[PDB]
Amino acid sequence: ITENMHMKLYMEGTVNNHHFKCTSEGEGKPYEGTQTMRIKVVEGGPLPFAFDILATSFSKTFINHTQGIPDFFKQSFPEGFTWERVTTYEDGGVLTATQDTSLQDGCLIYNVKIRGVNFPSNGPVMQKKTLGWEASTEMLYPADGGLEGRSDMALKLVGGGHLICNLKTTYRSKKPAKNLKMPGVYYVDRRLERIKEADKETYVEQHEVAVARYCDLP
Repeated sequence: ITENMHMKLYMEGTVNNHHFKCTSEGEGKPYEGTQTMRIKVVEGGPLPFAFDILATSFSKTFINHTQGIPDFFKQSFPEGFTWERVTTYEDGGVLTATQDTSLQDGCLIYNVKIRGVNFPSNGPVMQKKTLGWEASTEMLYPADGGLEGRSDMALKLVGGGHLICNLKTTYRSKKPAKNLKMPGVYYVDRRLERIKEADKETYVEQHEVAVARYCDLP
């Protein structure tokens, strides 16, 4: 795991009985928590749903773990790790995602599968009325020799409001427990910004900055 790393991603899934597929490539600085991802919809494009709901399904290795906080993600290599997530929108939609992360010849390989159901046909997501995410904080705590994450996020809406969702994630290392220095309870602050898009969201460029921390309060 080096100062500059590349990544290839592979996504496929169904949102409201709408099948799609994506690929992407990107590079970032794993230790400064920055990363960039250039994505294509290679099937099912253009998508009938806001592309913003797939944003979080595109990289746990690019999180700055300062304060010598034990990095569960960088330690998991070369075996890699997996994550699972159920995202729950306050308006009904539910998006489950299962992901595999492997290192292949100095290159991170992501394999993502998505399944979203019960998204309201008149809501901002299916009407494509969304404008990107606000920054967010995730809280990670050890559980079952792995990590769990909890997060709330706010999706800016067209016309002013926010649509809120809640994230439940599970991170599992493929590396044996004994090799892993497990972290305490900690928090990730991050900001995910859409930097570019074209062709009705069949091309998107994403950037993310992500910094870890304990609580600095007394």
